[PDB]
Amino acid sequence: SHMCDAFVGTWKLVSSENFDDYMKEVGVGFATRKVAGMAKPNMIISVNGDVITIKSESTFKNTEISFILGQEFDEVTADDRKVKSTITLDGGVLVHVQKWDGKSTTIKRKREDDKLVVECVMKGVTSTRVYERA
Ligand SMILES: NC(=O)c1ccc(-n2c(CCC(=O)O)ccc2-c2ccc(F)cc2)cc1
Repeated sequence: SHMCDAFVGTWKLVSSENFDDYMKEVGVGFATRKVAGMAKPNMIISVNGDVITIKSESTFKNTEISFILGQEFDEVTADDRKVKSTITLDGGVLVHVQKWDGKSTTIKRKREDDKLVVECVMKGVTSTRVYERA
C-alpha cells in the first residue's frame, strides 16, 4: 500500500533535452526519432494493489506497461525492440532498466518540486525530460 503515491496521476511533457541523441545511442532510426522527438506525451501512472501501470499517450504512439516492482517482464518498446525490463524503487526513484542484445538503458523517474523528472541514459548519453501535472 501507498506505493508510489507521489507518482500517481496524469502528467504532461513540458520539456525535453538531448532526446534525439539518446534515441540515436539506443539505435532508433531517423524517421522514428523525428516523429517521436516531436511527440508531447501524457504519462498516466496508476497503482492497484502491487501492480503499477504506466501509459504513455501521444500522436506518435500509445503504450502501456503493467508490472510489479522487482519482477522482470518482456516489453516491446515504441521502436519495436524486444527488451527485458525490470522496474524498482531505489531511494524514492523509479528505476527502469531495459536489456536487449547485450545492451542496457536506464530510465529514472523522480519527483522534484511539482514536476516529475525523467532521466534516460544510454552509455554516456543522458536525456532529461520534465513533466508537469495535467
Ligand atoms: N508514447 C510516446 O510518444 C513515447 C515517447 C517517448 C518514449 N520514450 C521514452 C520516454 C521516457 C519518458 O519520458 O518517460 C524513453 C524512450 C522512449 C522511446 C523509445 C523508442 C522510440 F522509438 C521512441 C521513444 C516512449 C513513448
